[PDB]
This record gives sequence, structure tokens and C-alpha cells, in this order.
Amino acid sequence: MRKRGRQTYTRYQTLELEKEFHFNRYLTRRRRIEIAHALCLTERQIKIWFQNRRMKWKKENKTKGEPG
Repeated sequence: MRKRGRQTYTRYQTLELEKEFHFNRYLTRRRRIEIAHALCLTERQIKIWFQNRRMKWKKENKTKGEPG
């Protein structure tokens, strides 16, 4: 059993997510199956970590704040 929300991930586990995200900032069905297996994570929690990793990119990266 796992409780979600509370990360409790290894630096390594998150490192492989970070190397994976750096290469590919969107994950496919197939690649998630590989990823889930690889880090013994689940696609749901990978979605959460990837969603976190791309928040503050795909909602800040350039984006002039005030329209003008």
C-alpha cells in the first residue's frame, strides 16, 4: 500500500524522473508503462510528478504577465 501526496521518493527515483522529463517533457502510454516498471512507480503518480514538473514551465516559461 502507498499513501499518495506525500512523495517519499528516493533522490535516485526522482533523478530518473528528472532525466526522463529532461529528454521527454510529455510521456506516452508505452513510455509510462516502461517508466512505471523502471522506477516501480505507477502511471498515476508519474502523472502527478510530471504534472508538477511541467507546472512552472508550461504556465510561466515566457508569458508576459500583464497584457500590454
